[PDB]
Amino acid sequence: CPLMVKVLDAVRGSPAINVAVHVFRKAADDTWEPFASGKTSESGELHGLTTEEEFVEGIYKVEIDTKSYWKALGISPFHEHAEVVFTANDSGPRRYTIAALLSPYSYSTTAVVTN
Amino acid sequence: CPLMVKVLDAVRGSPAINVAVHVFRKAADDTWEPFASGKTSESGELHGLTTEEEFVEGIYKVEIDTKSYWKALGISPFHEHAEVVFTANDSGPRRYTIAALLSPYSYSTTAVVTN
Amino acid sequence: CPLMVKVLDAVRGSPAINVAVHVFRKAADDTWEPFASGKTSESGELHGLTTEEEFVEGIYKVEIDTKSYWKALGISPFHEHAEVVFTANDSGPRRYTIAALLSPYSYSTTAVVTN
Amino acid sequence: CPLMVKVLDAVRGSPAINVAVHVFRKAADDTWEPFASGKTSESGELHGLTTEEEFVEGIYKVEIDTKSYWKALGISPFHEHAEVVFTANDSGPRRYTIAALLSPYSYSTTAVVTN
Ligand SMILES: O=Cc1ccc(Oc2ccc(Cl)cc2Cl)c(O)c1
Ligand SMILES: O=Cc1ccc(Oc2ccc(Cl)cc2Cl)c(O)c1
Repeated sequence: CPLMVKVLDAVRGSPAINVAVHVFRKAADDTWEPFASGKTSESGELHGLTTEEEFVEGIYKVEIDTKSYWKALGISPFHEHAEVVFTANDSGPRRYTIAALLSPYSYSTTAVVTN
Repeated sequence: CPLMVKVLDAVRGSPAINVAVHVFRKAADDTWEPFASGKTSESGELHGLTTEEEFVEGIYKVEIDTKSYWKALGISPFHEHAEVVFTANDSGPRRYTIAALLSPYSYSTTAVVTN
Repeated sequence: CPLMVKVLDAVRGSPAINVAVHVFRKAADDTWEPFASGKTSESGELHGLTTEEEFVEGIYKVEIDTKSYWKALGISPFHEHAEVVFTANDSGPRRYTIAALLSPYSYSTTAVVTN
Repeated sequence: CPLMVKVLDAVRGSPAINVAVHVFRKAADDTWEPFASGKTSESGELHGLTTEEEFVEGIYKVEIDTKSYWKALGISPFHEHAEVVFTANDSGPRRYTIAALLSPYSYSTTAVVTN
């Protein structure tokens, strides 16, 4: 697991469960191509997006479908989604955890790069 | 205006109006003594807490009464309050803005320090 | 001034000065077209991006060029940029402030929306 | 483990390792009494602070010694510490994770209350 996503809900003080997550990789023509996707588990985590073999250096976009998440709780959101865009590069052995904390009108995202 | 406090609501995407804020200063005897207090305005800002004469070097604690804010809005939040503790004016007089962003189970705080 | 952008530096506790910001608007053909751009001032704020006449209903993306900011400061950050995507003016014209707080491996963004 | 603390570093994009954490419980005379303490592990987590038997309802303060953490990395911090004050109450089975994301001049803390 070189790439993991973890989402928390700042209103309910809980993991954000069942949030759809789509990952894209930037192609040579500068369009985003689908790479990996899933929905966060009961722990608010999404594992198994990719493998070391398929997660080569390049530019990736992780889109967290926050608007749908809030609407399924009856709560009015501001953003369409939360987007995390970064260059993945091999400087050594490396796991990337993209973390996100959601409020209806605010979010934070952090990268935890380990090993 | 060497010390200003600004509070925003991450649920509503609005300034957090009428938030009580108490500032304390650590005394000679290691005790937290009352320094200044007030309530945020409609802009979510609290001005005029102190003057450059009375805001001497020291360790200060800005307590933002987040629980009272949320309960006045029918939300039962996690935290009693947000506390922000820092040494001030240790390299001469500066201007300090203490910002806080509030959600029911979460907050962030940042300090913007100028001159 | 229906759209304003404010950026702060969480490492230095200061406004994030000279940050490039590009705003796009989703077109009829589902494409991101250029809407407006600018650079933050010494207060970390970007004013005059648009006018109430030209800021119509639509889906907007505010891209904050965080990587360029950090690299100009000798820091090699994680993110390419901060992207903030939202529907605007769907319930009539409002005033939008998009705030961002930046660290090398992290950012938060909140929207304050008035009238 | 009813009470866990997890700390991340937003500058280094990594867990915050070896951060001292002191927990207090409010006594009847309104003073804070030491309750539990430790230092975050290589994962930035601190487990085993307490037990279900000893973590009764009451008001607790979790102080994260952020200033020492930053100084041991050569980086100038603003806060003395990060403080999280909350009422622990039994509404059902409940684990509390106090999470914190640190920057030199900013921090966020969230409560994740599960089970
Ligand atoms: O973006 C801000 C942010 C994102 C996530 C957070 O909680 C975690 C995030 C990642 C990991 Cl590995 C562990 C924890 Cl507890 C957090 O406190 C702040
Ligand atoms: O995530 C975005 C964000 C934006 C602002 C914040 O507090 C402030 C910090 C500096 C200034 Cl000038 C104004 C404010 Cl409201 C903050 O804590 C987070």
